[PDB]
Amino acid sequence: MRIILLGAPGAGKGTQAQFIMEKYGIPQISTGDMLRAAVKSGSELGKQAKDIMDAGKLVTDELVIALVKERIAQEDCRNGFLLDGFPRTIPQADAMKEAGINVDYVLEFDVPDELIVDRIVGRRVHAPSGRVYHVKFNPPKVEGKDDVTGEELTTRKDDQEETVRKRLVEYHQMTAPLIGYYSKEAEAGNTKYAKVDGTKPVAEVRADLEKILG
Ligand SMILES: Nc1ncnc2c1ncn2[C@@H]1O[C@H](COP(=O)(O)OP(=O)(O)OP(=O)(O)O)[C@@H](O)[C@H]1O
Ligand SMILES: Nc1ncnc2c1ncn2[C@@H]1O[C@H](COP(=O)(O)O)[C@@H](O)[C@H]1O
Ligand SMILES: [Mg+2]
Repeated sequence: MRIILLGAPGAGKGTQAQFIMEKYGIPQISTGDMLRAAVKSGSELGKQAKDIMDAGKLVTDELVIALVKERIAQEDCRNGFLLDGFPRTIPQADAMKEAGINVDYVLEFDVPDELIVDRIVGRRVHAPSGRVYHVKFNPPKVEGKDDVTGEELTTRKDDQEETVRKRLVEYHQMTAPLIGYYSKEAEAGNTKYAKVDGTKPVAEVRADLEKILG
């Protein structure tokens, strides 16, 4: 199974990708997690992307496309994969299309801009792994600790109010047009398209997705 998750920053994509990975056994391919992993490892990619990300802007299409193409050529993606935060622009979607890469499902996460800024305030992450929590809506079992390692949680650098509002403007400008892009592909029968109400609690969005994916 091949799946694309669409939605504004903070709409709940990474949270729901982990259930899909658990249930259907396909790797979560999150370009944000890979880029942050590149920073964590000190790679040349990490050196090129760090300042762009901190500014809340999008990394060059050509770089992220090469990143994804190498990632999905790996053996754990042979039987499917979930794309989380990619494609992010029309050129990234056309690059995948011209490469012959079709996906089975496109899932849009619908969340108003107003909830997102308040939501991202309480976002806490196990920075090594990228596991994501919320202090109110999806807390860890132990306040301030990762459920798996017991390591202290942190707050992403780009999750401050000002950066989050920069990211939302980039989303509506560059990314929101992918809604019509993959709706057109679905009408041509090249994928299934579905939209979920991301304002609901995590358990209800999860249930909604299970009905769609089976
Ligand atoms: N259905 C929900 N209701 C309320 N809060 C949620 C819901 N789903 C996820 N969250 C929380 O909102 C925050 C954003 O979640 P998540 O990281 O999954 O969004 P995202 O789409 O991956 O954002 P980004 O694109 O910035 O990575 C997290 O702190 C998460 O715990
Ligand atoms: N597909 C992508 N294309 C360009 N930049 C990306 C992409 N995915 C992630 N990024 C960068 O990584 C940041 C964090 O991604 P995310 O965690 O998905 O919100 C984004 O704000 C961009 O700077
Ligand atoms: Mg995410």
